[PDB]
Amino acid sequence: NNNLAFGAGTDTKTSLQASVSFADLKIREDYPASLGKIRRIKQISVTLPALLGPYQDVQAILSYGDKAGLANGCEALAVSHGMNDSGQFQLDFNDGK
Amino acid sequence: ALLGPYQDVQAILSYGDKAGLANGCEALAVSHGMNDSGQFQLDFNDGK
Amino acid sequence: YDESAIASTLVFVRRVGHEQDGNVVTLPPLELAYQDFSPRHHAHWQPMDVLANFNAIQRWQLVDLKGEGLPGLLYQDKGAWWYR
Repeated sequence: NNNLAFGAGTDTKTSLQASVSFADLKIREDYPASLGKIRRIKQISVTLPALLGPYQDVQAILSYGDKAGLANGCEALAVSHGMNDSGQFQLDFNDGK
Repeated sequence: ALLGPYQDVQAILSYGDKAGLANGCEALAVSHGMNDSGQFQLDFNDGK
Repeated sequence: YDESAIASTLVFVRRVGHEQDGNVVTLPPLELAYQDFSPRHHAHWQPMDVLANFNAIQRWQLVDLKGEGLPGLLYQDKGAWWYR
């Protein structure tokens, strides 16, 4: 689950995918169990350092494998600005969604 | 502190004398410093 | 001296003496010459792509880092700096 590959889907054959296992990142190990055991993702931003100039775009989709537990559309994020961006034009953690 | 190229700072600030303070307000997480906060967004009009 | 509004420079130094009859004796002069600055006729353009995405919209600076001398290109991003 830690690899690069061209995708096998019908229209993904020319799409280069970068896959990473969350379990293998050893994030849990950063803090002791005394601080709580339930550790869950709030939001992921994407940075592609110095890739694009001021008027250039990147087309890329970030997605989660086990999409089944998510609300529709929460399984994927649109990367386009490339500079610590997110899946929405305006990020607001105080929103209702 | 000085950091490596993509290094984060993990630290927990906590009140060891927890009493009548509402649940979870006894501690704060640090991710980077810079006048950091236990919230991703700090709002003094938060409501909690 | 060869004068100009910006600067004058010494061009010739000549040793001369005078004779009692109202005349002169000279030794050959020493000539000096300086580098000019005439972009009006000699400026030249060169395209470059070695600077990649460098601009002043995004987080880039032309800087004298780590040894300085000629400046390099500093790129800053969240949580990290990169440098050419």
